[PDB]
Amino acid sequence: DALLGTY
Amino acid sequence: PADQPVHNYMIKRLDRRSLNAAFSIAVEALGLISGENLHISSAMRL
Repeated sequence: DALLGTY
Repeated sequence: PADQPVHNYMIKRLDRRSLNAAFSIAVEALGLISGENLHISSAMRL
């Protein structure tokens, strides 16, 4: 999808 | 006396015709390729 990153 | 070698002058004309092709892209999609960046959290998108 539109995953930016993981925190 | 009716041989009298003949002479002909034919003429032709051009015919018009085109040939097309389509292509598309999104608007922000292009915007990403503009900036020169070395991360800045947009690689996977870039």
